[PDB]
Amino acid sequence: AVTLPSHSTRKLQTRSQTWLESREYTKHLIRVENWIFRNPGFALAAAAIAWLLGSSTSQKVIYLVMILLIAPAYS
Amino acid sequence: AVTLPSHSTRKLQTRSQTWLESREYTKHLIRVENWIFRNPGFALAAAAIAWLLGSSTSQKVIYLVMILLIAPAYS
Amino acid sequence: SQEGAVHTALAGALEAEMDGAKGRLSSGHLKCRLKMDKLRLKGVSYSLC
Amino acid sequence: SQEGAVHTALAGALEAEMDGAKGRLSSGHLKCRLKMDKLRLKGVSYSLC
Repeated sequence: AVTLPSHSTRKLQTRSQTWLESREYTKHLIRVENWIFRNPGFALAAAAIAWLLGSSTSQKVIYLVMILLIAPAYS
Repeated sequence: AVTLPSHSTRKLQTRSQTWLESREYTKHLIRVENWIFRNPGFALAAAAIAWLLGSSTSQKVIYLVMILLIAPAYS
Repeated sequence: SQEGAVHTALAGALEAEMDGAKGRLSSGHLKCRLKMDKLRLKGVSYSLC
Repeated sequence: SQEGAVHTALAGALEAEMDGAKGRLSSGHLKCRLKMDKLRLKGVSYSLC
């Protein structure tokens, strides 16, 4: 189907490598970077929405990062 | 390979229905609901991390929701 | 075989169908200006039935 | 064919190889306690070379 739950949730831990081990980090980073590169204006949209949220600066930067992560996955 | 960017980003808007139009909303909701149902303790962890962030109540609730969405996707 | 990961990657993409070397699409928009200044009424000068 | 989709879904699952009905795993672990109370030394009571 379309959902197909990932098994990296239940990653079996052992001395040997798992099924597709070399690809996890690049997998997620590539997805995020590609979506951001194709759609740059949403960086500005997320910056504005994060600035209007959160009192302190660190809260606003965390809002910015969490929006910029939750958008490329449409999670 | 593993990434395979979704086309719903560049959805072609017309009168006629697109390729898989009946499955998008239920797709994302099913992913999130399944992950949260499998791992309930992360609800507590996310509630705690949201409580420690953000001054007002609304900021803490938004942090909780964004964590509970950004965790199932590992976005 | 990757042929089902692409069927799900395709979403919001329109289908089409090809006849010979030509591809028929069934979803779009045209914009026409309709000049009806040479349209007549065929029925005028007829007698009521 | 939904097969490469499953192959990418199976990230973090262990490989295994089956010969006959029996399938051998290539990763795991076990815990044994070693009773070394009947282990002797073959060499002692030999004169030096």
